[PDB]
Amino acid sequence: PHYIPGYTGHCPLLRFSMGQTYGQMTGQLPPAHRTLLPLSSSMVPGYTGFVPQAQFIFAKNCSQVWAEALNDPRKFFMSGFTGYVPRARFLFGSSFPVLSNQALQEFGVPGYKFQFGRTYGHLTQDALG
Amino acid sequence: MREIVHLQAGQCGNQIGAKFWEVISDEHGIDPTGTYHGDSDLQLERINVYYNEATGGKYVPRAVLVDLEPGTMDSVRSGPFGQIFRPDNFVFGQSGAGNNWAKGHYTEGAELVDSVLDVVRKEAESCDCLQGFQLTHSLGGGTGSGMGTLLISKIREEYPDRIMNTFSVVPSPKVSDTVVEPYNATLSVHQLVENTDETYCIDNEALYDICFRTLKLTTPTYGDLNHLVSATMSGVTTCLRFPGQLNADLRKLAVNMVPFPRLHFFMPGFAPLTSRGSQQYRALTVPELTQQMFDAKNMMAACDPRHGRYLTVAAVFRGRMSMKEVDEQMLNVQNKNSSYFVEWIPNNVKTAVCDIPPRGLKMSATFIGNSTAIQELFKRISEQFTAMFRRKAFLHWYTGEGMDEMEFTEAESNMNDLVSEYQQYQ
Amino acid sequence: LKQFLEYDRKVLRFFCVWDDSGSVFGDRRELILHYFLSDDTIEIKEVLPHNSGRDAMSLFLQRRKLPKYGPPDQEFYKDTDLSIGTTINVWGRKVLLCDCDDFTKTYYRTKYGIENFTSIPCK
Amino acid sequence: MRECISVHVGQAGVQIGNACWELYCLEHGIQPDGQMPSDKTIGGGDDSFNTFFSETGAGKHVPRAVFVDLEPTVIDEVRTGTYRQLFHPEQLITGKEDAANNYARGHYTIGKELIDLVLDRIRKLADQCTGLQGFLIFHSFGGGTGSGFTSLLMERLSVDYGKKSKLEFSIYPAPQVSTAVVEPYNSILTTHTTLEHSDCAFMVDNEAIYDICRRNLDIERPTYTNLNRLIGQIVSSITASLRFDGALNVDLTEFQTNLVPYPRIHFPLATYAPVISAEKAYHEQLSVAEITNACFEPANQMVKCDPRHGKYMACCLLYRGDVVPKDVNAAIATIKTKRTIQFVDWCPTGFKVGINYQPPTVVPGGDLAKVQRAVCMLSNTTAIAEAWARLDHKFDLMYAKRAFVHWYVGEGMEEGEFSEAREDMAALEKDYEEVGMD
Amino acid sequence: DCDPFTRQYYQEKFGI
Ligand SMILES: Nc1nc2c(ncn2[C@@H]2O[C@H](COP(=O)(O)OP(=O)(O)OP(=O)(O)O)[C@@H](O)[C@H]2O)c(=O)[nH]1
Ligand SMILES: Nc1nc2c(ncn2[C@@H]2O[C@H](COP(=O)(O)OP(=O)(O)O)[C@@H](O)[C@H]2O)c(=O)[nH]1
Ligand SMILES: [Mg+2]
Repeated sequence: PHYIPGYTGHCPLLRFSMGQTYGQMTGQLPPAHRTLLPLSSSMVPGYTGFVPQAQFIFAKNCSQVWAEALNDPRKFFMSGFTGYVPRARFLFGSSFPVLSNQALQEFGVPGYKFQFGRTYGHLTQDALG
Repeated sequence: MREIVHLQAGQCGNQIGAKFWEVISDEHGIDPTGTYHGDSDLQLERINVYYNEATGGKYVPRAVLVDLEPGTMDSVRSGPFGQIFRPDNFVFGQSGAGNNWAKGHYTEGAELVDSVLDVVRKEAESCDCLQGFQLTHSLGGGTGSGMGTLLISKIREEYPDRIMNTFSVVPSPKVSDTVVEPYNATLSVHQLVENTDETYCIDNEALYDICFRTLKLTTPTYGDLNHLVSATMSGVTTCLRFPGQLNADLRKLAVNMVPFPRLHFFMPGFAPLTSRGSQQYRALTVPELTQQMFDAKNMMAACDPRHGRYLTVAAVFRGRMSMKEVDEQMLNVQNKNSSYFVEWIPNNVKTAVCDIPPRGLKMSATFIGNSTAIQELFKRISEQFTAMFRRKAFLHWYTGEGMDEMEFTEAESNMNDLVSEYQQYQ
Repeated sequence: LKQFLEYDRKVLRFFCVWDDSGSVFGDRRELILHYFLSDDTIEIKEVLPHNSGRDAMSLFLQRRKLPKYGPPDQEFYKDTDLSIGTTINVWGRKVLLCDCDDFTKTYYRTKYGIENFTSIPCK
Repeated sequence: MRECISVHVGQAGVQIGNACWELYCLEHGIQPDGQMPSDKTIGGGDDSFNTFFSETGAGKHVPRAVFVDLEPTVIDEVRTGTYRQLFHPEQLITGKEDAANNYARGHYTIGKELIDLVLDRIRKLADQCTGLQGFLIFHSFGGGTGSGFTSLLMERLSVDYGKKSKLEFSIYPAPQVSTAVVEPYNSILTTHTTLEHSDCAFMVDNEAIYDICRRNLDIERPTYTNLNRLIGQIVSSITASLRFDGALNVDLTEFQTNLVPYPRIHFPLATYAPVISAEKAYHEQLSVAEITNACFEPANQMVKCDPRHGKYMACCLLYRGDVVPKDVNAAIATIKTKRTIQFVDWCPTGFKVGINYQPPTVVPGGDLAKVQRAVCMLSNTTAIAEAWARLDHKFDLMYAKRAFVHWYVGEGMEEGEFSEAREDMAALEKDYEEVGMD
Repeated sequence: DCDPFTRQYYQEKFGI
């Protein structure tokens, strides 16, 4: 249901569009839309009396005019990126793919005096716990 | 990755760029407390071009703000986007300029050049890859021509092979605030041609005419004048910040429109201008932008361009648009106005196209043009000079500051020499 | 003209406080706000301690009609928009109102009649 | 084994290539993420994926080309673009500043600060290639990193690999429409570092492709994406034999044995054939007759230069698709009657036909439809002279008033070079007028 | 054996 390429005239919002063919930029863009276009046996035609609504219409026979009247992966940035990444010149920890990765998520013996006679490793066990 | 430096001097230059620094702050989406709140992502890979990073996500304006009198800095820090400016970059004296070029250049100026070059080369050396030195100042003042002319002299002798463009504010013909405008203009124009090798100067009157006719505002203050002169200077560097299909960078926007080395006086302009009440009645279409780019009223014209002839023109565009139209239409502008574009140069207009539109619009452009008609912009200052020099009206103030009269005429002799090559190409 | 003559020298002195602890680096800031009733413009000054590390400048926000929410139906702040116990959004910065001048209290008694004025100072 | 290194260098080139590897991948069923479609199949043979790819151990095939542009803007749009996790992390050499459209910044200053790595990588790639059949270059002819870097390589390369074919894909300046103002300079200067270093010059315009996007494909107001994919397909059509099976198969070597006659005369204008939309397509009879009695028409040449005010010399008629060998003979027989496709007296033969058997591919979302045949009349005519005369005539009209020469002989060069170019060009012209002479 | 496309093609053409 597109417009044929030869069609001149007016189609809305054609002037602000570009880069597509005339059948695609028109097809992408009213209820009563018709532009695209998506008894007779009880009377003989020689009759000359009167029937209402029978003096008006063509496109069909007289014997038919009385018919019609009656009827987070992939966050890295690769090598040598000459763009700007926030927190790129500040922090560190791994490679430039991982540097650009981590910069995107952050955008949004005591008491030894009184130790006498028990083993030094056993002494540190008391100090640690 | 390729960074730019902007310089602020003068009362006029400080107010323009403070309005200019907010235009990109809401173009790149930087909040006016220092943090960043941008909508898209594309305005983050080039944020270092015009800004730089600091701890905590608190983004920093890369600018230097210098004036003799600290009155206007008390207003910049009090402004809407003045809490981002770095007070290390706030270098100031204690006395006023006095609206004269003597107490801005040689004697008062000489005891601030060390203080200012120390912080300019601070950021210039910490820069990864310097590109340019933009400067906004007023020619008809005591500081813009006073100290805005030392820095461009003391940068070029220290960076001799880098492009640097300036944004001057030439005094208007028939409306003025001071009575000393040609003294501060002629003595600058010799120095401005000698080392800037690029200018951008349109008077205050043309800004009034655009705000009266093109934009139709009854009471235009200095705000929309500064916004409009900021719009034409945010699109001059848009190819350094946004992608595209056929872009023009600054050094690329230099050899394309400087035909002779001292022939570098240009004429800005902003395309998508309309009235406040006529937004919805106007088709923002690129054949209609350039009809408006190539007039004298809606484009920033201190002097009428039909009085001369266009020598070389740029047209940097912004926004998603077709290339076939803008190629054929610059061809249509060329042949329809063949009497107003020069001969002996077959292609005259640069076609630069960006990919991302500005904020509030869907396409935009900035008119950048070398006109031979700019000769009349310097006739009136010369005609004002010889009407006041011949009586020696204010030569005693310059004599009192240890400054001689011998090179006081060397400035006028060279701008009379300067316009001579303009009139060679009638 | 009618608002310039009616409220020429009537300035609303509103003491304020601002905190920035969500940032890595910050201090509890105390602000002074003046509200001109002549043309409905909000001017904010800064008072500093005896050895504050900040440069002693005069003003924090200039003489302008202050926007309602964030950085900019162009609706602005008015006198009834702010009171004691509410937080104002001054250009993306959350500032709480703490104290007021006694003249502004007498102003508020005459128009609406707010009473008992429970000020909430910080330390 | 018939691998083919394609060096795309410049703003243009990078674009006419980000939209060339797309179809260079689509045809050989290559996923925009290395590992090829691994759930169905597309029929290509575990060999056709070698002319332009290199199987690793996990299927992560990688492009066999080199994209070099000083400014990072464009190659950054690839690093962060539809096509990534595939283009070699280093096959995309990123520079720093730009070129301003001044040859010098490509054949003197920065022009040299990168050729050390660029040339390096192209050789690092030659190693794997067990039959580099040639060097197809993809750059502009009217910029800085397009004439500069390319010129530098052009000669530099020859002095290292020599014996080879240097066919070039260039975006020559259009007659009236034009961007940069110093194009008639950055162009006359590169036709002096290529006429003795590069063979066939598959040259392409911009106004011509633009007029064809409206007069045939019906796309009023096309862009560069619209232009790149068409120029991009001409590339694929040329490099068809090296990958696709077929009857008469023409190779990159044969493309310069029946094409370029005399040594210097190597300026062929290309002509794709089934340039049609989808509405007027499945209606017309794309007949081997019409797809040929159209590639020889004036409005269908992609280089604004009336193919009638001149004299054809050699004409390859590469034929991808369901082209039975018979129709081709009669098609060319008709061409030889038409008293208008005038010919010289030295080439009684004239046409080299390569009826490969592989219908074109549709780049998802594009004007080109599912036609089942395509021709690429890459022909050397003597009217490509009216494409230089202009650029040349312009040079003088401008050089007279020594215009835009300061920032030229300044970053490094020698005023004289300008003059020498004009001389070499006058010769190219002099020879063309003496070549078509009875 | 077959790829995960011929098995799909066979259950909507030949009812496998
Ligand atoms: N077909 C086509 N041509 C293009 C494209 N981009 C640029 N061009 C052409 O290239 C010419 C300018 O040369 P470029 O390659 O863009 O510039 P460059 O070689 O990078 O040199 P610099 O601009 O100084 O960096 C223009 O006149 C365009 O006609 C494109 O995307 N497609
Ligand atoms: N367009 C525009 N011009 C201004 C602005 N501020 C000052 N000016 C101009 O600057 C001129 C005087 O300022 P000036 O003497 O240069 O300031 P100073 O150099 O610091 O002394 C006046 O004629 C104004 O027209 C502004 O915001 N916008
Ligand atoms: Mg480039």
